[PDB]
Amino acid sequence: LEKPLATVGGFFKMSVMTGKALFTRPFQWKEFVLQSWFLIRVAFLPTLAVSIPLTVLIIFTLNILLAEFGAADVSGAGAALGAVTQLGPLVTVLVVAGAGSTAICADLGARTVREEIDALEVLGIDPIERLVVPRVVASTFVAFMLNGAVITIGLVGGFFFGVYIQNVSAGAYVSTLTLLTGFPEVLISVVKATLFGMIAGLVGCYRGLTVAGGSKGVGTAVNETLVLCVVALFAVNVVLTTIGVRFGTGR
Amino acid sequence: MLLTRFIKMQLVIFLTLTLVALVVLALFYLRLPTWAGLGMYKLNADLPNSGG
Amino acid sequence: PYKLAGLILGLVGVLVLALTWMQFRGQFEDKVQLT
Amino acid sequence: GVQIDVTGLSKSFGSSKIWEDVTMSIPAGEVSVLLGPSGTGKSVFLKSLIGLLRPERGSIVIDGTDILQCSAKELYEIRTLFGVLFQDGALFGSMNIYDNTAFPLREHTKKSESEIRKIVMEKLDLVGMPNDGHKFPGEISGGMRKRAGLARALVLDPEIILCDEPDSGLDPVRTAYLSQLLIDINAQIDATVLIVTHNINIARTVPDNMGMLFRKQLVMFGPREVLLTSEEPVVKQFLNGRRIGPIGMSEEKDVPPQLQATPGMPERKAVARRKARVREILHTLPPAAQAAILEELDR
Amino acid sequence: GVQIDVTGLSKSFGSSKIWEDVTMSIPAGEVSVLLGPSGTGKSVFLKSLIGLLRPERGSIVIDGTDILQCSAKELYEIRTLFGVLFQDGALFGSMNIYDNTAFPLREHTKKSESEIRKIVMEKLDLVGMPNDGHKFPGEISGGMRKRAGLARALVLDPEIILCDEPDSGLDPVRTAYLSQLLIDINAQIDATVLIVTHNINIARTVPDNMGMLFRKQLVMFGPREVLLTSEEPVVKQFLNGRRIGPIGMSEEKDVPPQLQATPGMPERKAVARRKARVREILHTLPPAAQAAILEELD
Amino acid sequence: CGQWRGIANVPLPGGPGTESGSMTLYVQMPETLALNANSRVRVRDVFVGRVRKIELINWVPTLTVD
Amino acid sequence: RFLDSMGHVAWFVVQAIVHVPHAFRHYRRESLRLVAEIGMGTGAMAVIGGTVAIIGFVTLSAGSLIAIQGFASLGNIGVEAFTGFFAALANIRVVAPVVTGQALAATVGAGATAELGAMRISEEVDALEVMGIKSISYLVSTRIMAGAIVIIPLYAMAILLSFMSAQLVTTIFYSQSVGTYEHYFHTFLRVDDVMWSFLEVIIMSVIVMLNHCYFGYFASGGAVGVGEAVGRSMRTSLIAIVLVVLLASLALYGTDPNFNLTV
Repeated sequence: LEKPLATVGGFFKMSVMTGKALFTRPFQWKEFVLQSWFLIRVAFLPTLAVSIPLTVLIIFTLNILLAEFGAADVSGAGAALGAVTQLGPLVTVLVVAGAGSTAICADLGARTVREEIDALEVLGIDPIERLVVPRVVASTFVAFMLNGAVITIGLVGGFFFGVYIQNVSAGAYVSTLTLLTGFPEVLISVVKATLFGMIAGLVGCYRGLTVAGGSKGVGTAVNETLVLCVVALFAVNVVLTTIGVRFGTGR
Repeated sequence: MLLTRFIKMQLVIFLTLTLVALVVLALFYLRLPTWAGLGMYKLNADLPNSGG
Repeated sequence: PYKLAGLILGLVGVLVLALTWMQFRGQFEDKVQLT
Repeated sequence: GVQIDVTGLSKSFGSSKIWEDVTMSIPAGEVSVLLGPSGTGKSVFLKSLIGLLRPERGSIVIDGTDILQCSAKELYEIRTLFGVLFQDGALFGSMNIYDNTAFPLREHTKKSESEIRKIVMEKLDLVGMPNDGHKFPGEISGGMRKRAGLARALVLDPEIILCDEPDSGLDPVRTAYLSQLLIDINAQIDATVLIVTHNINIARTVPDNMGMLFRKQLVMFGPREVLLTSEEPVVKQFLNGRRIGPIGMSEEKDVPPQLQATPGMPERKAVARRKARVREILHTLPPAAQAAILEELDR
Repeated sequence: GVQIDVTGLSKSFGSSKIWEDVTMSIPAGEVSVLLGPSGTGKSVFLKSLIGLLRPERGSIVIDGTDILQCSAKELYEIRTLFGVLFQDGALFGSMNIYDNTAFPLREHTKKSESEIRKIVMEKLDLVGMPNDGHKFPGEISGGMRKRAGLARALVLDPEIILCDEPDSGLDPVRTAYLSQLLIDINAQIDATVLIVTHNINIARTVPDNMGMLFRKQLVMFGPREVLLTSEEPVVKQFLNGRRIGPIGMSEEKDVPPQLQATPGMPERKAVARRKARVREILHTLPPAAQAAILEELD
Repeated sequence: CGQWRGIANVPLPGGPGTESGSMTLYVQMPETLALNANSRVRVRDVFVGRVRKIELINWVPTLTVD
Repeated sequence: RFLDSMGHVAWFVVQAIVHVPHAFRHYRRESLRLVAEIGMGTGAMAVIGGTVAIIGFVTLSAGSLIAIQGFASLGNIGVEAFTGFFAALANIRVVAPVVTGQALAATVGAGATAELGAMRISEEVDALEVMGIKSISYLVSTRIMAGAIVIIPLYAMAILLSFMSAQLVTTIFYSQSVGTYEHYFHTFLRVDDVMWSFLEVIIMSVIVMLNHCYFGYFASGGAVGVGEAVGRSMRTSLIAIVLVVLLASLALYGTDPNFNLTV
């Protein structure tokens, strides 16, 4: 337990230094822009390719179960609810931990094994301010935007699939979207997305900066990065879901 | 070859976990004896209408 | 024989998609229409 | 070029110890060489002298300021006088060679763009890359990577230069070319070049001072003449590449005319002070070594 | 050992070419060394001689069977008389030294446990690791990795042995130890050893035959007596480590007595045959080279 | 922007009343009972149309029906 | 290019599939070692439980999410005794297969990709080919056999833990009666759905193992390239798992939804 606790303490110290550099030292616009575009290009097509079939599957299941129930006019309601409270944040979790967190960990491991971190350090430059801060800010920005896109695309795809396949009513869909969804749901979704992006960027950067070199160090680092991101984001999602449903729209 | 007695421990603990998980899922959660019809006899009934 | 196996895999994928679409639409089972 | 005084220095990774008690004094402007059997942790030692690692004990007094005690704020100026060449060169892949060289100039000094361009072109030409500045680190060979790393380490006018294995992944001809370039730069700048390598062609022609690490200890340090004429079993075995002696099969079980600067290059100043210190050690040296060194100095 | 006869070989990764035209005749039972500047693709050549890579043209005729074009079963039967020593050993970290050594003779031969243990222990004592058989590849240094890789490559009694940069990651002393072991190996089992390297201690003390690659071509191949007294600028420069010559700063611009076997070993039979071949060659050399070789032979 | 009434009141594509030849009628209701656009117009309880706009002119709700 | 790339992966999957009997009859010990490694993890992740612990945690999280959101919404509406049945139809259909697949992809697939990339870099594939041994049959087919053997216990544990988490969250945290939850769950759950979900998961695991072994077998670029291989393999695994579950659910319940409440 001593070694995992020490690694957790190191991660916490690195995140604290990252926050101090963010709020004290000048921001890096160039590196932020570059990392934002990189994270967008590495996790945009997989985002849609995972969101569209998943939302189609959920809409199909909901429509068939409601039609058997008999109350298929409320198909939009649940269609919105999950898509704002679970589908968006969870698709963001999967495609961010899989793509962006692993990419950041691999890139920083590549810089570490090539001694670019030490090359920065000998010139007096702190690696954290120059590299980690723009990467974390870019990760948060990308997660926010991708969550928004996931929710919108999922809703539109569910509408089109239901109407043009299962012969549900379009009016009963678009007029019941807001029945169980309001400002609390979109707010908790935004909070989830921002927290997920921040945590994923932090874990990716921390594991990338502590890579073991050798011949299997970067691969092991990326695998551990992905597993840690998945577990941490799922736990945070559970906690935030409980908090958000405490301030539910129906109550 | 192999048989390091550390892989064997992993194999036996995994087999025990597998058997426990399958038995618990089949008995207490899925009720396979009820789905198949173990310990149950068949009966019939005639209805003027199904009634749903 | 790479392009040969690529064509085989593409045909398998297209056939699987068509078969699951037909099963979803219930083309296999035959039903009669009443007015 | 400034002196380094390493005293009682020790290191350890986990319960295992890399080396210990490395008590040496690296002179000013004199190309020192540290060598030993592979696996003795010599790049660890080179990295410790600048602060990329933290030795467990000892002190590294550079210009009167202890490196192992000075806070990270002071180090920001301490490492102004260094220039470090890494094994692969450690260039930055996102920027070309020109930007890789101009990065310290764009980072520390406030010189105009024309001054940056002039200094970068001059230092790139000084290492034999006059028109090869628009290429990237991923598309250049290892030797050119070492050249560009040197050109990056030569712009801030360093007072110490640390080279990490300037022979790895290079055949003897290109290693000889790089050693000639290092002698040229020590003649032009007098920049206390220190080199870590187990190569011998480097260790017979380039250095002024040399020292050997063996069995997690420093067996001896000194000038070129005292070591190249030393009847110590470890040094006699390694410096000739022999097979019988202390050094074993693997880690589990354990004068040549020095290279001169090219014509048109100014006189080296490290040779004179090295010879004076050699005369002092000769006063301390054993009689056979005394006679050999006296014969050498009268050529 | 058996003789390899490379003819008109050529390799190219895309538009770029590794070499142009390599013609060898690697004599049976003799240690041969292929040299050259940095980035000349010597490891590609070492790979091609066992078929792990596919040269565009040329032929590599082992015995009488050109293995550059043969059925996969023919290749898998040919590679029983081979042995490769990779730069790091290429051991398997999931099993110890004993299993890594006994793997080839468990996958091919139908031997019992006792005989397998006997031959593996004998081959381990041969490479000087009598009691390092239960350790794992990650618990040993680079030199022990090369030792274990050799011991694994020797279990099938190969007629050819391949060695990829034995100097990589080794100081001159341990390289000298390894070269002595290679000579002793060629003396005992009489296996055609080939070594690719740029180390000069190896290039000037170990081999019986030497060849030089430069500018994507084979400048010359021959025995050590012929090459060490060569007037060719590239060969002389590289073998003496000079700085002035055709070889540039980087790729962009582009008679030692030999070492005998340990006392107690059987006579290395390659020495006599090398002497006979060089004596026959002697009538086609420049007069100074002829005089130097004649003096060396006595 | 100015006439934005929500995602329920936007005319949607597809379904009856959208194909070519569909006729447009105006229905002056007394009160719409909180009816939304894109609701079903039924003849003999058969979904055969769609209501497009529920604009209010001179304080009498007029529906556009396709 | 694109057609040639598809042909390359088609050749790889064909070669891996056809060599399964050879690995079964000649590489039993390697299969057992890989089964133990996959079931108990490797490296620094094997001290926390390995793949079993990760699968358990992620499935517990998913079941907790289902129970929490379902009970909240149904209590807000008022019909909150249906949560049990709802939870079942959320786990078997759309949540538990996909989530178990993604967690299995991450853990086992990334581990296999890293191992194969490390072997490719360390020239152990060349070492295998030198000894006249089928590299693909020795590595990829053995991995596929181990994954097919190991997927069923893993998914059984995942289903069991998801059900347990949903039940505990509903009947303890929200203090619903256990009797109503158990009645609705055991009444509106069909074992046919569970069996077809198991078949979906087996197919998905075979596809995931094929994809990850393909990305790990053809790695390049030194130790740096292994990380990019892992990232690309993970993206492909996500897409493949989601597509597989969607197609299987569309085929199974396209016409008969296998659910009845009203008359």
